[PDB]
This record gives sequence, C-alpha cells and structure tokens, in this order.
Amino acid sequence: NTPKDQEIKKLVDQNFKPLLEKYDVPGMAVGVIQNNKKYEMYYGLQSVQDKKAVNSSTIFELGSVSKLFTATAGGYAKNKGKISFDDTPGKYWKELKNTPIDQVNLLQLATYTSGNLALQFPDEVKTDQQVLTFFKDWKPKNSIGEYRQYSNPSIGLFGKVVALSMNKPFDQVLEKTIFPALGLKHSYVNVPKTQMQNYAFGYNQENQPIRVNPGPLDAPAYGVKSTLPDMLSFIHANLNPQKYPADIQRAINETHQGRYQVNTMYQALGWEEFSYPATLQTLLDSNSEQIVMKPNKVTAISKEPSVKMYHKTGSTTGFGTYVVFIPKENIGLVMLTNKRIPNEERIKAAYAVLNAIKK
Ligand SMILES: *[B@@-]1(O)O[C@H](CNS(=O)(=O)c2ccc(Cl)cc2)c2ccccc21
Ligand SMILES: [Cl-]
Ligand code: NA
Repeated sequence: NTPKDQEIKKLVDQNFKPLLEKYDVPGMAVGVIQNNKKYEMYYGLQSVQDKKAVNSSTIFELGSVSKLFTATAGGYAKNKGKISFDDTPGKYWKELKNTPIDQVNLLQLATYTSGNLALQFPDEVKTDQQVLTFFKDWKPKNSIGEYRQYSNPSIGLFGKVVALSMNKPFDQVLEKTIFPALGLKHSYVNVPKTQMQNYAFGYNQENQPIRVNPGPLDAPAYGVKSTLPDMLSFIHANLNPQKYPADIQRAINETHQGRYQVNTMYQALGWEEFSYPATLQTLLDSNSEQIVMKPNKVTAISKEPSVKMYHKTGSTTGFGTYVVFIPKENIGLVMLTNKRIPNEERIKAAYAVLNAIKK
C-alpha cells in the first residue's frame, strides 16, 4: 500500500475501470511495471458461471500479442545461426522449395510484405494438407516486399519455419525454450489440464463463455495464453534485456529493430515501434482500419528514432490484450480482458495512465 501502489490504483480506476461498464466486460487485469516493480490490478470474474474472480493466476488469451513471442522465437533462432532473415521458407519447409512463395524471404514473411497474404487464411483452409497446398499454390500479387498487409498466415509461416529450423514443433519452441528463457511460469500454447481451472472463459456479445478454436497456423499467429504476472515479466525483459542470458537477450533486442516505416509507425518484429514521446493520435493511427486491414506501401528507414516506444494490440473472439513499453522511462503496461473492447479504447486508457504517472 505504498504511495505508488495507491497512485497506480487510482490511475487504473480512473481510466480502465469505466470500460468494464461501458463494454459489459466481465473481467480484466491491468498491470504497470515501473522501476522494475510490478503493480497488478484485478477486476471482475474470470468465469461468470463459477463466480471465480480474476486474479494473478488467471490465464487469458493474448490473440495477436502472441506474434510478439513468435518474433522473439525468430530473433532467438536468428542469433543462434539457425536461420538468416534473408533465407526463404523452402530452405526449411522443403515441400515449398521451387514454388513462388520460396521467392519471399523470412523477414518479409515476419513483417507482412509478401504482397499476397491477407489478414486470415481462407475459411476453407483448415487441415495441415490444406495449409501446405495453400502455400504451394500461392502466387505473387503485389510487388514482393513493397506492401505491408497485416497477416496471420504470413507470420504464421514465419513461425513454422522458425520451428523447423529448431527441429521442434512451434508449441515446444515456446514452451520448452522461449518461455523458460524469459522466466515465464504460466504461459502456454496449450493450457495443461492442471491449469484449466485458471483459464478464463472469454465472453462474446451474448455473454456466452467461449475460447479460441483451432485454426491453421494458430499457434504462431494468435495462440498464446498467459497471466498478468507473466506478461509483466515479458515487459520487464523487453525493458531490461541486458539482465537476461545472451541467447534470449539478443532475441529480445532483435525484435526491437525497426525494419521499415509506414507513416509514423515503424514495423519491428512483432512489435510496432514509434518515436517517443509519441502523440496519442500516432498510437491510434497505428490501429486504424487503413493500417490494420489494407495494404500500405512501405518506406525504407532513413533514421530510426533514437528514443522509442513499442506496443501491440491482440484479440481473440473472447479476449482483448494490449501491451506497451517505453525503455527510456523504464515503464510498461499490460491490459487483459475476457471480452473484446475497441482497440482505440485500450490505447487511450493506457496513454492516460502512462502519461499521468509520476516518473
Ligand atoms: B490479432 O489480434 O490481430 C488481428 C486483427 N484483430 S481484429 O480484432 O480482427 C481487428 C483489429 C483492428 C482492426 Cl482496425 C480490425 C480488426 C487478428 C485476427 C485474427 C486473430 C487474431 C488477431
Ligand atoms: Cl487486435
Ligand atoms: Na488465420
């Protein structure tokens, strides 16, 4: 119950708690890490029917914040020499050798610039064989590397290749190598039986309990579930990579490097990157329909900002996630909800908290 405890509680109550009523959200976890200390705020219920409160054990679906762990895995393999970002996917998924998609390099897959991969796989692509056929039948549309189109199949293929280069399934890459390296104890691609009691239900617009369904390359694109304490540890690792062993430290740093620019947004690996201080409008623009849903011409980076901040939104059918951190301020914030709320609301509430907090 320190002054800082009470300040952050007030700030989160002022800016995040009203969203519970506005959007009829059953449960929420909001955490701030500042000065290497975690402040955790919990609201409502992880399970309505069970009257089980959200707490530090509650497991939430991260949605596209999962892409940050896929990016980290990629940075890990790259800096161990298992892959080069200049490689093409057929070097590792041999069935793609000598197909058109084998002209796209791993960095372009990871940062969504293949020129012909949409937000989602086609509805009809479900089985492993259908995914393989999808990529074997793939052909270019836009000039490769020139257009960013935010895409699950794109970074999902990147993650599959990362896993192949490590001779392990993607779920094991994260659960056996990446999560332990980051110090995470309750982060999962597949929640085990002994943790199902901690796995929140998500809630749709009818307030029915739902969880993410299986989908093609789901694990690298949107398949991670985690707790508020683990996500604050992940933010700590991004704030303080020098404190971690070389292999994961290099991976974390690798994910921070901007690869190209779209207006005021720099695309890093998984993370979106901005010059800091960033305006609220800049952060909102990054999640506009134009940026999220449409192709945008990229521009090569002339000068990466010397002072930066990073964020990422994530959603599943039943869950919302937002993460943000600012190295120069040694501060970050995580929001987890078990009902989707508009991305702009997540960005606005986090902006108000991080800019009002005493430094
Ligand atoms: B992942 O969380 O990001 C994408 C897109 N998410 S979304 O909620 O469909 C969305 C967000 C903003 C706009 Cl402007 C449009 C749409 C995604 C897609 C499927 C699964 C996981 C994720
Ligand atoms: Cl999202
Ligand atoms: Na998809």
